Amino acid sequence: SHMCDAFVGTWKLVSSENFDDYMKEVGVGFATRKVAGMAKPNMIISVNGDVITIKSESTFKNTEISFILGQEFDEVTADDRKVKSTITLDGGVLVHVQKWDGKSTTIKRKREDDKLVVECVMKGVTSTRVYERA
Ligand SMILES: Cc1ccc(Cc2cc(O)[nH]n2)cc1Oc1ccccc1
Repeated sequence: SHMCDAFVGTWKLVSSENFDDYMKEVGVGFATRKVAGMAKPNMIISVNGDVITIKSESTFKNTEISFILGQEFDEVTADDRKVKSTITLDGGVLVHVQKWDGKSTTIKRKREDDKLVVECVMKGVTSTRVYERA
């Protein structure tokens, strides 16, 4: 057993709050906000050795990142930002920082009861997205 066992699996979005406002704060344009905000992604998390993979599959976009904790990587986000990302585990929470154009946003993933809760923060704006096992 290891670091991220409780995250591994296939998860489906069941609720979202304030995501349009988060996307506005990030700089996502109108059309992308509308289509992205409609999506009901599945999130697939797996681990092989030290490499964690997070896939997001939806009608909007299919994305995949693979990474080692603490080791920076280049990421093209679903809204087409080219960012430098670093993901760490802090007290059982996966903390994903993205940097681009002198800006920064943090995405936290945590297990709470049977859910996987995703908190996205840009400056003062937070969005909460709740996923359940598929
Ligand atoms: C533009 C954008 C910003 C932030 C995140 C962070 C996040 C939220 C979540 O539920 N998983 N990851 C995702 C994203 O794009 C997508 C939106 C919907 C479906 C697929 C991709």
